[PDB]
Amino acid sequence: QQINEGDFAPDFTVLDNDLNQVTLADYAGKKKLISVVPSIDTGVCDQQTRKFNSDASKEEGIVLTISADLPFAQKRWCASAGLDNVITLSDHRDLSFGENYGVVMEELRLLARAVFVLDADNKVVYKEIVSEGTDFPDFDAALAAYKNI
Amino acid sequence: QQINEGDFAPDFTVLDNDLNQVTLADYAGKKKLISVVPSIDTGVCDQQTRKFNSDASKEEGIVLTISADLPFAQKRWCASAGLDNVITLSDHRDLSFGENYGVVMEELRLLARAVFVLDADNKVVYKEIVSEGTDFPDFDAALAAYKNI
Repeated sequence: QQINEGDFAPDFTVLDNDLNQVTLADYAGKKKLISVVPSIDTGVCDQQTRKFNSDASKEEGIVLTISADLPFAQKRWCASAGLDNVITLSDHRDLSFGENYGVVMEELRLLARAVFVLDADNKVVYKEIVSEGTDFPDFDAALAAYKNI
Repeated sequence: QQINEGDFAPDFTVLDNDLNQVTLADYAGKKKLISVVPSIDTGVCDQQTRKFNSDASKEEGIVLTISADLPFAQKRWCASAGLDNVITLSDHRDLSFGENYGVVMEELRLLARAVFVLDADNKVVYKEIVSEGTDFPDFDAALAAYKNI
């Protein structure tokens, strides 16, 4: 479905690294920067995940990384990066998040590179679906929208 | 839906680590030991993959590891293991292999731990689906069936 800035963000069901079900309500009351990647096991998506996590204030809100990687890959990625403060969530089972946010690459069954910023009421205050041929998402614009809440 | 010993091996379409499509015909004329795992990023499935690849003679035939891991996870796994001869194939897009061979855990969208041994005519000469609550596949029985072809 198509996400528009100003709308309230739809809910979704994804899996954390321990296979617990996670929904948007698990981060109630917080602003969210949602960084969506095709796979954390590719270099550009690795860099995108690290930069949003290091540059966003995590005492201010939450940075979620969502992909169709299996939970097992996301857990192993965090361990190899040596990072215990990074949230990774897996949309592999149902593409609940991908379908609700309009970011499924259907022929690949992977999620498109994308960034959403939600305020603490889950109003969508920023959206980028990264265009083809673009090197990286606009980190600064997304970080500014997240910081401005 | 159900493959039994004495049945013929179904076709499948899966992805190699470079996202090329791979089918049963790519292994024509060889016998096959097909090791199916929920995820190569879990220690038990890592052990199962290493054991079948080390113990099976690879110039009598082919050892295939098939799972719903993304190709990127399988590619990284082979690189980090320093294992450039180990074939891993991803069923993530379609569950083509899992559905054809009756080994999808539908509630998880992961493949059940299982072993199929195919002779060079693609007769299934041995099959095990590891029951829940059993520690490991019967490596010795599967390897003996493969050696005896």
